[PDB]
Amino acid sequence: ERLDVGTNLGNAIAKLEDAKELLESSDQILRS
Amino acid sequence: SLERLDVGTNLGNAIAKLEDAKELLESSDQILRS
Amino acid sequence: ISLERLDVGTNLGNAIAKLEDAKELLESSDQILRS
Amino acid sequence: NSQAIDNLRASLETTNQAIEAIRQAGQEMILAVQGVQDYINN
Amino acid sequence: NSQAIDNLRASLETTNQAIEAIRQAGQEMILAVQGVQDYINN
Amino acid sequence: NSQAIDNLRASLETTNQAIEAIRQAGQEMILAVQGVQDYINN
Ligand SMILES: [Mg+2]
Ligand SMILES: [Mg+2]
Ligand SMILES: [Mg+2]
Ligand SMILES: [Mg+2]
Repeated sequence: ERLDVGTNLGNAIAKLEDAKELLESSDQILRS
Repeated sequence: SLERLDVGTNLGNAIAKLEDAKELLESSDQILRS
Repeated sequence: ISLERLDVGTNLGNAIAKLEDAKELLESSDQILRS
Repeated sequence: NSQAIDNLRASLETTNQAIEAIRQAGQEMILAVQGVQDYINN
Repeated sequence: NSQAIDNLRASLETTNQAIEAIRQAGQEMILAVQGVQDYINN
Repeated sequence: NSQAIDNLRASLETTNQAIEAIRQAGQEMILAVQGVQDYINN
């Protein structure tokens, strides 16, 4: 078979997206 | 005869640090709750 | 001939630089807390 | 000031959740590197 | 107490920036690992 | 209010330590990926 670690890399990408949303929410709480 | 790839020392160190981080975030959360 | 080899050093080097930035920013946060 | 305190707590709880997401992203990165090693060896 | 609250706000805004830098480092690590996979499969 | 500020300081100090642990995990992951590259090339 080919090498395919896309499930884990895609999961890392998704988690970093989640972290970005949360950091923006944290920064808005401070602002507000 | 090709030697095996083994980066498990560095990955095992990273795993342990992410376990340490989990314990510290749980401590931070519990300080806040109190 | 470099195309005969693997080189992901641009991305690794960018990651190393951002982890250095993070360490500077954490040291600053610690210093403000201590003060 | 009391409002600033409750606001700081809500921000820090949210920051903690962001960090937990980055921590889990790091786990996923490690699993990917493990998968590359296993493929190369096996 | 106002100065202390100001110091906590200053520290947390800097801590959020530190997290953003690690998030960006993570993105670059993902690209590196994807580049390893793409090389191996080529 | 004084004890609430102390509590927020203690939490933020602890959060910073968690971040630092993740930052160091990231350094170790980079060493692992550089090790994979070096193996593939050499
Ligand atoms: Mg796939
Ligand atoms: Mg999401
Ligand atoms: Mg430990
Ligand atoms: Mg400020």
